[PDB]
Amino acid sequence: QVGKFDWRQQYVGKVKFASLESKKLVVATEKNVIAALNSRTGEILWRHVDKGTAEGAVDAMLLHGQDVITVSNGGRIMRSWETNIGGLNWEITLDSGSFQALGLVGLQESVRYIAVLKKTTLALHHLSSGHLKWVEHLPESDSIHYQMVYSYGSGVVWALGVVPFSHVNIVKFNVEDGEIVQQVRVSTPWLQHLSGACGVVDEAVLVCPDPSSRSLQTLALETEWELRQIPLQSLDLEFGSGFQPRVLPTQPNPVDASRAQFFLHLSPSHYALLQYHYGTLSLLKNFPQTALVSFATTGEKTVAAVMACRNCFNQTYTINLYLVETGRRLLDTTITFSLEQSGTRPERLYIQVFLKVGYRALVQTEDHLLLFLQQLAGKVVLWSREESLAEVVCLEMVDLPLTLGMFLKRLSSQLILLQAWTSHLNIDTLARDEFNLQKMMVMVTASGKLFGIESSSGTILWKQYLPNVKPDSSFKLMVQRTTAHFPHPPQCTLLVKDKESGMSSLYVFNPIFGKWSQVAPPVLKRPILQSLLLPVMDQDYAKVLLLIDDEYKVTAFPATRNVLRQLHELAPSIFFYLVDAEQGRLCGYRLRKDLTTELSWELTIPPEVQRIVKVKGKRSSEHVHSQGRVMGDRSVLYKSLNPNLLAVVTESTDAHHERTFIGIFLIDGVTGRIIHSSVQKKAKGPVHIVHSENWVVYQYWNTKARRNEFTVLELYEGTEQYNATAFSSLDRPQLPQVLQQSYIFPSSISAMEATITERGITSRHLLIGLPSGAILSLPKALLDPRRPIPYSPDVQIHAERFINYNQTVSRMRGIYTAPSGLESTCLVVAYGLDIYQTRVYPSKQFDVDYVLISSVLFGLVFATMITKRLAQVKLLNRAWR
Amino acid sequence: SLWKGLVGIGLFALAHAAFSAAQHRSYMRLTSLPIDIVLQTLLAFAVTCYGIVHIAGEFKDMDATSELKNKTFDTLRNHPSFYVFNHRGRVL
Amino acid sequence: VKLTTQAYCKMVLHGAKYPHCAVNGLLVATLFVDCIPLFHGTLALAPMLEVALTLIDSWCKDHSYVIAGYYQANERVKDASPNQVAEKVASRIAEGFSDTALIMVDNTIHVYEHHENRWRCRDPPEAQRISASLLDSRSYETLVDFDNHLDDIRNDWTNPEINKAV
Amino acid sequence: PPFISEAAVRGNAAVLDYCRTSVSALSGATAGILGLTGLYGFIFYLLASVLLSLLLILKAGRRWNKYFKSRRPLFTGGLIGGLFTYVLFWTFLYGMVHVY
Amino acid sequence: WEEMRDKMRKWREENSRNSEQIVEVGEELINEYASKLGDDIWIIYEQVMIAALDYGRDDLALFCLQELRRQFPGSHRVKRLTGMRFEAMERYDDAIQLYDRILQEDPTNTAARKRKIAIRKAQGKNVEAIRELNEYLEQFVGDQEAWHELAELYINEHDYAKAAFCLEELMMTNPHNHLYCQQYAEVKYTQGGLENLELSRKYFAQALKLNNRNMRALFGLYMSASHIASNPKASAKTKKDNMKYASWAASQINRAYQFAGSLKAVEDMLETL
Amino acid sequence: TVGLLLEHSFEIDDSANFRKRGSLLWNQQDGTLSLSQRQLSEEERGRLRDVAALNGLYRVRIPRRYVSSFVPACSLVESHLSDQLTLHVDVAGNVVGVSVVTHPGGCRGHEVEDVDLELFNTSVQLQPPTTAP
Amino acid sequence: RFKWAIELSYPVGYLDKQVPHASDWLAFIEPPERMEFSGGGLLL
Amino acid sequence: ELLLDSNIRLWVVLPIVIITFFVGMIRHYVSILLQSDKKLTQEQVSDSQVLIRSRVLRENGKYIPKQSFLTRKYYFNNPEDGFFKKMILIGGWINMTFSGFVTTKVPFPLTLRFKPMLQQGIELLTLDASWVSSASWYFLNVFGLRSIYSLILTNKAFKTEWEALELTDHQWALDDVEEELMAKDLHFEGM
Ligand SMILES: *[C@@H]1O[C@H](CO)[C@@H](O)[C@H](O)[C@H]1NC(C)=O
Ligand SMILES: *[C@@H]1O[C@H](CO)[C@@H](O)[C@H](O)[C@H]1NC(C)=O
Ligand SMILES: *[C@@H]1O[C@H](CO)[C@@H](O)[C@H](O)[C@H]1NC(C)=O
Repeated sequence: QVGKFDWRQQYVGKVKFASLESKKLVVATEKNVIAALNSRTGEILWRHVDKGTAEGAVDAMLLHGQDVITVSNGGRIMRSWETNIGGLNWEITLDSGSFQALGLVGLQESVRYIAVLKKTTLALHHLSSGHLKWVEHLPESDSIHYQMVYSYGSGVVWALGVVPFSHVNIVKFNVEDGEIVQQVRVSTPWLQHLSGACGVVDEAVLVCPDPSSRSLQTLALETEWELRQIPLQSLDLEFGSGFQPRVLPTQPNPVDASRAQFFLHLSPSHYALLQYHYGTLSLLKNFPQTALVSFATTGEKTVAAVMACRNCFNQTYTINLYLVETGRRLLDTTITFSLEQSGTRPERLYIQVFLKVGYRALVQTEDHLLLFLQQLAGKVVLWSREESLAEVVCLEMVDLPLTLGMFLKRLSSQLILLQAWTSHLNIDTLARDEFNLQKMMVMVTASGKLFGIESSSGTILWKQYLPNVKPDSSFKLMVQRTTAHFPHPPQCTLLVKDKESGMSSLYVFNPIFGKWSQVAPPVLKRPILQSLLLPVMDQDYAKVLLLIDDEYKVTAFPATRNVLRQLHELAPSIFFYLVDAEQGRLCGYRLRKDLTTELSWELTIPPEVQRIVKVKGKRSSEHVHSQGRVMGDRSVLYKSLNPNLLAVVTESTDAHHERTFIGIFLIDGVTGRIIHSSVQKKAKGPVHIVHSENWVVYQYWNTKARRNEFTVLELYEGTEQYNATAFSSLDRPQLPQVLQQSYIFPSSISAMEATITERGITSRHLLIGLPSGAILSLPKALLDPRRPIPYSPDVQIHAERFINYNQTVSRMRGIYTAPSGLESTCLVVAYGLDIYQTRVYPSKQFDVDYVLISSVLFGLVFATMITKRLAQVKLLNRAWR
Repeated sequence: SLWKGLVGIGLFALAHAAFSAAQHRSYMRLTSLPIDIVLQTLLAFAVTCYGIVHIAGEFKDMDATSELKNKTFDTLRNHPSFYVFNHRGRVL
Repeated sequence: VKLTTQAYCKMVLHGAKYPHCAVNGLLVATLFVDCIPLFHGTLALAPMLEVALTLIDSWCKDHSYVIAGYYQANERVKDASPNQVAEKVASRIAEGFSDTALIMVDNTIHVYEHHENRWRCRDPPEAQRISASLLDSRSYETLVDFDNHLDDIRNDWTNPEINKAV
Repeated sequence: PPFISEAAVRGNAAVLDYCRTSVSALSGATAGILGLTGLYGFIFYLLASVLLSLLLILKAGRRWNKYFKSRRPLFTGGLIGGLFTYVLFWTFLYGMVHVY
Repeated sequence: WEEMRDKMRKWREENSRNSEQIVEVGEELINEYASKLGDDIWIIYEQVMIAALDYGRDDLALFCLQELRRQFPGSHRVKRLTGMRFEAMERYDDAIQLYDRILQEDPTNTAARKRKIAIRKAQGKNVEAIRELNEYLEQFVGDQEAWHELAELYINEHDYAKAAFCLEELMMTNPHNHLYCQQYAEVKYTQGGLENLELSRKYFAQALKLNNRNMRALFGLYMSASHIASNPKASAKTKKDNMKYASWAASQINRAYQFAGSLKAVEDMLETL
Repeated sequence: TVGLLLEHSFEIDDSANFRKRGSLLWNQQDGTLSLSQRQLSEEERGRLRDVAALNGLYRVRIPRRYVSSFVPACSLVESHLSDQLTLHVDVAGNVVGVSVVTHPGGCRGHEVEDVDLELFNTSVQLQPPTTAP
Repeated sequence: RFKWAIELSYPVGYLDKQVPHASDWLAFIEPPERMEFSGGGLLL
Repeated sequence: ELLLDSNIRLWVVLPIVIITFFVGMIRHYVSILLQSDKKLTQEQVSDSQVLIRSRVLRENGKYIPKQSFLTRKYYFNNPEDGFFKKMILIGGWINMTFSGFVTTKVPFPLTLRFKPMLQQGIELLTLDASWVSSASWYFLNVFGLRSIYSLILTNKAFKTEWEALELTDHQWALDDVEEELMAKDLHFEGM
């Protein structure tokens, strides 16, 4: 098992910055991560994840040939990694800034010193150590938007600034002084920025285009007065309608000046390749059908990679090289590839170059993918990496599909089996297996990418992309049918919100092959609020999956006659409960013969001293075996199940440790009566809760002893069995009795869940996720509240039951546990930016030296038949004495 | 050895019935009990009971004097461990 | 003293059928013409001997034949002498005939005679070889005698088949 | 009768025990195959015991009282030691077939 | 085929020495069916020998004894078979020594001392046989095969007073066989005496009761009845009831011979008294 | 102390025509709750029993100083009017919600000619939240 | 007419001297059916 | 209802049966190979034989005459002349090898107090006892085959006997058999 069925994949996310150039590259992604991927196959060397939230946000990557350089926490920090083993070499912190830009400079030929621009001052540090060298200030520093920087290596360092629509100001500094050399100030109130518009082509240059007049404002920045001008009208180079165009210069060595030639970006699909002489432009080439382009440079040569649509159409994009100084296309080095999906656009490109020429490409396509392309004619993708899985939302696990005359039939069958025995001695080729453990996984993702995996050596078998999906939305996953009504296939469903319009969408498909089914859903006109499954199957096996409007009306997807009849029959045995966290109000509605809802209960909370956090309900896919807990003295003690129960948890708005508290509420979804309303004082901590068949558990933080704790609840009615066959919640006056206790836990916590295995026989465990990535299994029966075994003195930590011994997980945003067919194993899954899968053995696998068996068998048999003939003989020779 | 063969035959028929029931159960689980298997097992049971009755043994009377109805004096006189050979058989 | 073929024949046949134990027989004729093998065994017991005496006496009085001799044959090959039993037997037989003959086969023929004296001796052919040939023809297995009659009535103490055989 | 052999007694008891225990095992199996619970299989054991008693009666013929002074053991016989065998063979074949 | 092994175990089951059929039917099995018998052979080598010896042959004897030595070299039972053939060829002191060895080294070996008695019985000395036998019995009181031969010996010595003791002891350990009873009657009638004769008639009838088919004791009953009914020492009641007994026995014997299908001779005997 | 209304509503169409059945009086200082009602005249009783024929509902409602709840008729009418009301609140003192349940059980069926149901044999009791260790 | 009335004439112990409850059924209980259904949650 | 593997059936059920059967057979044969002789001498043999003689005489001294009975009784009771006048390891191993399974089922319902013995290894404490362990299979087959094997295979006593012979009668029991036979008829038609 440790090497048979448990696997770990780990990801880093969607790139922001990166840098190529022996057999390693570097990235830096949205999720505050650094990595050193292998340039021959997808694999990692050193993740150095620091912090999920903003305070570890990267702002500029920059390497040095063997040393990386980094900036985190909104301009504060500056580290220096190694690029080989992630071994940090130095680290410092800086003063508050907006971090307008970053650079890298030298004295005359060197790379000793580096620059920074925080919009308030300017710095110069050493590199090997990190000890600062000098700092100084900007002239005015509050009104001229000091957005950029430039060196040409030797001597000095410039610094620009411009407000949207008044004028530009220019500066120049010299090392070892920090003094402001002459600062020019010229008027150009038509530009609105200079960050993504302009750039220095060769060794003192500013250049920016004015679509008005379709002209270029230019400046030999060393010595010139009033930004001499060149119109882009001599040539047929019209701009775009509302496109902000810009420049793309190059500087493969920061100490030697930038190359004259440069790209220019006119319109979404219009690029040009200009070259700058002393005062005159020399144009080489223009491309009207380009999506993306990049520069790159070898020791001395310099190239330009370009992408093109061939005939957009089957996404068959071509890639080519052109030489920068000249324009020449190179006969060889023409790649043609194509994607798998229908709407999927690259939006990114990086280049690696040899000196044989040849090259390799890196492509970060829209739907969170990474391709590494090589020039050869065989397998053209050298590796493909799927980064969308770095943020999973919800998932599910589905089962795989299935494959006297009586006496004569028996004879025939037996003969067939005899013949068989004697003779003996991918998506389309598999089916479920006995005591099933395959349990195909279906996961959904926030970038809009549906997957499918085997759960054993996880292999992506199918994929799907659904567009127009925001970063912050809300999903819910519902499984309708599994392998019945043979002319009918399986099908699952998916409900999506948009978070801005309240709109909703219903996408239905088949989990096995990945195709949208033949039928269409009803078009969701109004914002939908909630959903339930209603496990009553129509003529077609489909569960109805009712939905609730914002007009408090109903809609069912399989709105057929039979289903509506069933509803017109059994409407009043169905109830919805809704919640509003802003003001803290809950409501409960019902059905009618026709499809309307008439308010049934309501309940509020003061939102200034209590704030709902989360809501829990029992899983409908559970079975409970024992209705009682037999005491030590031949005494039964029945337990209250109340399927329709639900738990609510709250905490205050005052965050002082003096009077901060957590609130608990237990409620019945149908009526609206409280079974229990509890309060735990001197606690603030974020909560983590579980709600089983009849027990409840939550974790919290004690600010008077500054340490973590649990609290556990159990519910028993008594010694009698009120109406032991029907359990209508409209008829129970007898509110049960509560037992609870508060143990302690010595550490922090992350997501928690409980095991499960159908028929609920075996012991039930709790899976805990620590911050270090350790998972931990805990037996429920240890937490029993019928303990005098005192009030626990540091209930133990045991590092001998950790599932993930060294297969750690990073963040652990959640956990999933699903049932087997074997009743002693549960299938586990952990997301959290690096996936995990395994099995558990709560009862030691009690339902499953081999040769030694037959060895002792035949040894005994022969010893028997050898001892017989000895007994006979000895008896006979007794007779004769 | 007729009866023993009969017994073996019936018993083997019963075991075949068991095998058929096992395969039938596997097939039905993949998707209560037929007639033929039942008649077969009962056939084997009864035809084994009859034979094992006939073959176990034969009853013996418990009145001893019935055994010695025909026990002539001459057989009961000659005591072997006092045999002695000086007689006319020598002269044969 | 003249002994008939069948007399000596049945005599030695009986002597050979039950050799391990002594035997006796009763002769009826002095020209002996018939013998009776009656007993085989202990012979020191009166009642069966007495009913045999009475029955044979009555049957030969029906046929008006007399009892003409006794014979005894021991199992000890070297013993050829009379004990009390043969003495009394021949005493009563002589009382009835006063010319009776006592016989003891050497087995390796010692006919006696009593005239006021303890059964002294008397003056001592083809029939010998006749009987020998019969014996070597293995026919003594179908000879019935009084004891067999008392066991199975279905036998016959006249032994007619062996008589006609010769 | 007055004078008893006291050996043929043991022979007859032994053959009875043989037949009884064996048919008990056989019934346990033939029941464990087509598994049936509680009342039905007790009915089965008892009906089979009765069949055995009847067959032995047939075998004797007029009860041949020289063999048996009383018809009691024909019916009762050794009936407890057959129960254990019966349940054991229920177990065996129910297990093998009607479970897995 | 199996007939012959069972008919050669029959003659071992009822001590029926008929030793011409034994050899004739055995020699075949012992020569050319050794395999078939399957280790039921080491007794056919001892039944055949101890009877083929009495036939006189003396060539198969050693053919058996040597194999017996082969499989069972060290023993004390085959020592007996070596000490028997010795006394067959008139070697008695060698036999006594051969016995004395095992006896001196392993008492509770009755067979040996039994054969020692057999030697004396052979020679002729009966008094000494009796003494030795009783001295043995003292140690091992109860051996029916002894008692019966002891009574037969007391008979052969013409003493009909102490034998009845031995038979009484013998009919106390298995009183469901007619033979012992009718022989006790036969020896106590021949003993003479009124008390003896009434005891005799009683045990006669008690014997006949069991089998209801013995003829000897029936004739004995008749003869004893006639004897009392012509004995001038008994009450008239005895005489008349014994006459009735004799008449009823006569009628029953008439029934017997009727069932059979001479008659006249036996009827004349019957009406004699 | 304060007062608080208590509207009680029941019809055939499970609709809302909410009317009064009296008030509650709450003393905050020590903490005590009491009721003051009016009785049910004929038409109210007929309405209640016919609603009961269809297994309709009895609804109770009070304001936040709103909040509601419901309980069937079948479990009440045959109970000779033994209801139990609770008023759940927060730590500092704020109405949170209501809870109404009838004693005992429901739907055995025995009607009493509706002349026991003129005293509202009710019980009322409230609770702050049970603290824990 | 008695023709043949014949008269002929340490054995240890021989001398001629004419001397004179709930839980049981608990295990069998069937889980009761539920009647009401209640679904929803936290208002998407 | 627990869907189970067949490898369980074969390699768990059958070895138990086979092993207990054959080891019981082997124990029988070795016990036959162990019994030595305890013959000591002729003295106690003689004493035992004469004791059995006395017991017999006591019980069936009603088929012989009066006087002989009396001679023997007096001799045995004559003053001063009477001869009375002077599993563990195998179980451990097998349980050690099959430590925790669920083998099979019994078709009739058991109460819960039967549970701790049938399973004896398993910490489930929720199953109806009708589901059995492996070791219990061993302990049960022990009994089944202990019932099938039968198919396939001093001066004190002296004085007790003397005293028990004191209180004894003759009870000839031989005084009417004559008429009993003579009563009705004789019976023989089977020759
Ligand atoms: C779409 O892409 C596939 C790549 O496998 C190619 O075979 C196919 O021809 C493309 N479609 C068209 C219309 O060419
Ligand atoms: C439970 O509810 C059913 C519903 O029909 C009812 O028949 C039964 O009587 C109830 N149980 C009790 C104990 O009243
Ligand atoms: C009032 O409440 C009590 C509470 O115990 C209950 O027993 C009784 O039935 C109710 N009704 C009347 C009229 O007392």
